[PDB]
Parts: sequence; structure tokens; C-alpha cells
Amino acid sequence: HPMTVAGPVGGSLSVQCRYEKEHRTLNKFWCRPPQILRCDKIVETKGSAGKRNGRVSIRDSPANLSFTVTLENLTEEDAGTYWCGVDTPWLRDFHDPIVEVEVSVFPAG
Repeated sequence: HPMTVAGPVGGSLSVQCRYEKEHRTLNKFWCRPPQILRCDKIVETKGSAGKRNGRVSIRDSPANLSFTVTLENLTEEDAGTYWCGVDTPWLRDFHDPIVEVEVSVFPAG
């Protein structure tokens, strides 16, 4: 459930979030944690946020039971805690992470 990833300012990083067979068909998303119950989705594979949102993109690989989030042109602001998550078809009032991801951005050494 926990995960940490790191990359340089100006660079790229990718996060691979593994899930279960029952999640194959579900909308997958990337977000900062909820302020209350639901998080504000940055990108999603099957939803309003879109598969690409500026520097952030998401791609589902149901055959490998994972999806990958890619963050491009990293800035120090991009550091922090994120959720990989899935939505149920009829949706819930809350979100859970399938993985909590801590992103670190270090100066381009």
C-alpha cells in the first residue's frame, strides 16, 4: 500500500500501481489525498479528468493488472503524497487508495 518515487527537476518519473483482477474494468485515477472524502482527480482512465492533464498522464494495462502514471517536466511543487485509486461503477461517497505514493523531486544534479 505505501510507495515512494523520485525524479529530478525538469525530468520525468513514472509510477506503476498494481491492482486486482476485480479492478480490471474500473476507472483508474491519480490524485492528492481527499480534503474530506473524495479526492480531486488529476487524471483518470475513464472519467472527466482525462487520460492526459498537462504534464500528467495515465495509461491502464489490464493485462498486467496495473496502470502507470507519468509526471513530466517535474518541479519541486510536484513532490508530496498522492493516491493511486479506482472508482466503482456506481461510485461511492468516498475514495480509498490502492497505493499511497510519495513523490520526491530533487534538483537536477
